[PDB]
Amino acid sequence: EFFGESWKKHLSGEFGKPYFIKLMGFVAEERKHYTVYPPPHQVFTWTQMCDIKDVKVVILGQDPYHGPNQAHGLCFSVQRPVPPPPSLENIYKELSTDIEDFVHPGHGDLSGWAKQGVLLLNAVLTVRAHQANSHKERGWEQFTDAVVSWLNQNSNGLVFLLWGSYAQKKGSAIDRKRHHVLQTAHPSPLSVYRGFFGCRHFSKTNELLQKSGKKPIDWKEL
Ligand SMILES: O=C(O)c1cccc(CNCCCO/N=C/c2cc(=O)[nH]c(=O)[nH]2)c1
Repeated sequence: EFFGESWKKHLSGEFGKPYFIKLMGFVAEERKHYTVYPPPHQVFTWTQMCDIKDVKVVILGQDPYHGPNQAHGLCFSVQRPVPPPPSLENIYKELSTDIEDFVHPGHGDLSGWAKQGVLLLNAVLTVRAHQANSHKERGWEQFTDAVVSWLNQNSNGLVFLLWGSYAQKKGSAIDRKRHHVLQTAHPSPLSVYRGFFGCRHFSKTNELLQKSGKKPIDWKEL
C-alpha cells in the first residue's frame, strides 16, 4: 500500500532477508510503546514521488526529524505548515544565491523536487519521538545501502549530493565515472560555514545533468 511499485519491483529482494524481517519487527514493537516518526504511511514517501527509473539526483540524509509533524519520508523536508528547520533554511539560503531566481517558497515541503527525480533518502527511515538516532543500527542502514547500491549499478549519470561525513561514507563506493558525486559540509548551522555556504551544488547539479544528456531540475518548483 505504502511502497511504490517500481521501487518494490527492484528492492523486494531485500524483504525476505533476516535483517529485514527483524527490522520490521523492531519498528512494529517500537510503535506499540512509543510515538515513532514518520507515520507508517510515510516511511516510504521517497518511493511514491517518482518512478525509480526517473531518479536524476540523490541527496543522502542520516536520521529522520524527530519532532512532531516534521518527518514525512523525504530527507530535510517538512510539510506545510511546519516551519523549515535550520538545516533546510540554510539549504534555501544557498539556493537563493546559487540559483538567481530562486526565492524562499514560504514552506519546507520538498515534494516538488522529489517529483522531478531528486531522491531525498535518509539512511535510517524511522526514529522514536524526541530521540535522535534512536533507531540507528537496527536494519535500516543495510536496506538503504541496498537502495544506493541498486541506483549505482542500474542507473546512469546520477548526481549524488553528499553533505557531511556520514553521507560521504554512505556514498563512498559510488562509480565516479558512471555517476557524478558532489561533496561538502552538512548544512546544519554548526557546519554550514565549513563549505556548504558557497558550494553551489544546485547549479552544478544541473550542469552535470546536461553532461549526462538530461534536463535540469527546476529548484524553484516547490
Ligand atoms: O537552524 C539554525 O539556526 C541553526 C543554528 C546553528 C546550528 C544549526 C545546526 N545545523 C545543522 C542542521 C542539520 O539539520 N538536519 C536535518 C536532517 C533532516 C533529515 O531528514 N535527515 C537528515 O539527515 N538531516 C542550526
